[PDB]
Amino acid sequence: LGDLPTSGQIRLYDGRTGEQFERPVTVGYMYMLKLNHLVDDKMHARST
Amino acid sequence: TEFLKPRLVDIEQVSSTHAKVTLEPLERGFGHTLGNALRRILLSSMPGCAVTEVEIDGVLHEYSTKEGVQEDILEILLNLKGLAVRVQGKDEVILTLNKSGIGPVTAADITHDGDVEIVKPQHVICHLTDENASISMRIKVQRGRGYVPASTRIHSEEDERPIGRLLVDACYSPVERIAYNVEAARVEQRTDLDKLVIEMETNGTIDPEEAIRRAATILAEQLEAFVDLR
Amino acid sequence: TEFLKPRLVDIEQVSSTHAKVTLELERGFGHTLGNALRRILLSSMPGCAVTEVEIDGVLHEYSTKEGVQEDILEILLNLKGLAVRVQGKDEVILTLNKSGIGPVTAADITHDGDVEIVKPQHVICHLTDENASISMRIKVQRGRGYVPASTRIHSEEDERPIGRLLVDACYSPVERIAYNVEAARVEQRTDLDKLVIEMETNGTIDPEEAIRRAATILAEQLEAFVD
Amino acid sequence: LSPANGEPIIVPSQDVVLGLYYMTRDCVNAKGEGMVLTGPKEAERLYRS
Amino acid sequence: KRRIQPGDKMAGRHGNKGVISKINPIEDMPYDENGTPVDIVLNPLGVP
Amino acid sequence: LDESGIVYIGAEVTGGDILVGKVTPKGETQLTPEEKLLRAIFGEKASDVKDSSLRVPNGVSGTVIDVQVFTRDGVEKDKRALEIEEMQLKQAKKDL
Repeated sequence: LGDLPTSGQIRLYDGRTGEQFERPVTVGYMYMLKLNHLVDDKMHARST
Repeated sequence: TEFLKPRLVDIEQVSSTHAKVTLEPLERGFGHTLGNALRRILLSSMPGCAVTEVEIDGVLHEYSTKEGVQEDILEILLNLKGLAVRVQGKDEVILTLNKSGIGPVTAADITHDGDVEIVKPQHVICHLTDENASISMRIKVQRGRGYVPASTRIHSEEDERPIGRLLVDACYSPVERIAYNVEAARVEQRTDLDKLVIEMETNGTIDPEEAIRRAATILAEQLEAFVDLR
Repeated sequence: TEFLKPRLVDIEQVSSTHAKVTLELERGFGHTLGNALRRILLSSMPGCAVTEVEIDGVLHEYSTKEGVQEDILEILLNLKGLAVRVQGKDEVILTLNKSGIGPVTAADITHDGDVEIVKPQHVICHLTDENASISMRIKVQRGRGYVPASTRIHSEEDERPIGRLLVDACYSPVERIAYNVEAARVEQRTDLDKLVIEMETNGTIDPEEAIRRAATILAEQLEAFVD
Repeated sequence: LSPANGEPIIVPSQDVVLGLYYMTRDCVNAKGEGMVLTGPKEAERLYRS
Repeated sequence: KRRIQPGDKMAGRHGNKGVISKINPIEDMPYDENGTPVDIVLNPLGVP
Repeated sequence: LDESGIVYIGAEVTGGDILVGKVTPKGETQLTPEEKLLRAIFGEKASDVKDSSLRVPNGVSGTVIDVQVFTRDGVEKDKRALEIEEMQLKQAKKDL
């Protein structure tokens, strides 16, 4: 219905060189979360 | 030797923000090289104008509200971050806005300036919901390139700022999407040629031909070091 | 409108055919320059190369001769690796004549005036019998890049003379080109690039001249838009 | 080397193994089959182009 | 305000978690035929 | 700092900045004669109070968005708490 491939895989190109990747790559949308483990609160150092 | 040099041929203009360009004479293999180089340069180094500072009457910090305004100060700053402005003749200008009554506050309400053009007048900034509500802003617009976070501009400073001046992250680049394609040319003398078609997506404020020429100039200026004796 | 300018701080010169060049760059420009330079150096450099050969008594690549230990496939492989620079026309035919016992070198090819041989130590065949001998007609055209023999035999719609042997043509004087992008810093500007290029070429030219030729080709290709 | 058994402790895994395995596979009717090359440098030059 | 940086933890709803390792420039990301790039690249090796 | 010794609302602060000013009695002290002579030469006087202000901890930045002042019933309120309670009374007055 959305005019999209039925396999869920498309062709991609390398941004740094423009060359095509040799095999199709699964591309889509997934829901991502940011957890309460921040490196701002975990980095620590002590001299004296 | 037998190198048919490219030349800008046709520039279609699909919309105010969508355009296509073509370079017809290309030897075998040059199309992809120039397409990739131009795509990277266009996506990386185009100049533009963006909002960097906002001052609102009776507002001390961005984590606050205003009576008669449906949006928070943070949402207003985010809306102002997406304002497209074209400035000619100077690298810094200060705009002013004043509005009253019940209704939306769009980019058309900004006070007219001689050498400042607003590309999209329908860009909604905020909404007023009270008959006695009023707003007044002083918006500072600069020119630059790249992405400069405000948390980095605070570091590069030697004089204090007064309370009430709100900093905004600047996204100077006016180009969102770049796509290029290589197709065979129609030169009857040489049937081994091809043409390069470049598709551009912008927010206005930039001419496609000028962008292409600036990218080519940057690439040539970079190659000047390789060309020389060392 | 102002950008950082590179400078060839180091040019490590290892041999007459191998060198390393480093440039110490705006963020993302190292790949942009390196990929373009590599593509131009590979698929666009012009030169002269052996393209075909005629051997008496040899009908096709499956045939077998006598008096030489190397098979004709080895002879074609050695011919493909011969580097020749020509000052003059676009097509020269060379002759080779050697009889007896010993290794026939490139110097045994008759000195055909303008045509020059850069490596007289190249080996073409080995002579094992005094009675047997080899006589061949080697032709050298001019062109750019690399052209496989498969597309040429597919492009030979006209009649092929009997006994014609096609050898792959390596016009470009490049053997190996590779580039690497590293990280560089100046006065706490961290997100900067340092480009390193490894270059290998046959004795036709020096690596620096090839790099300059590629850069000049690209710059002249871009001359129609630079304002 | 591992001090318990003497075997090497640094072993490539995951992406490196997959990359090398895909590098060193063969196909029956791949493009460019049948050529004779002067050396690995010519093979790399052919692949990159 | 805290912005994302290498060392922060991200995760999905299927038990797939990871640490951000690099912020990539937009021109270095893989892109499709129409030129629109991808936002996040994940290792397919984890799934099987 | 304001006239009451409290940082303004909306100020941008970093590590080491003073938020609330406070002083404490210090009492007797012992000083070496050389340092005492240096102090006398420089002309600065001796004080009976010691700084005990509330400072921003190191590694912490941010913007001041709210200040709360609590006072004892017997103690009389200062100006800034008065302003806060006027704001609260204004909100209640509008609601009614």
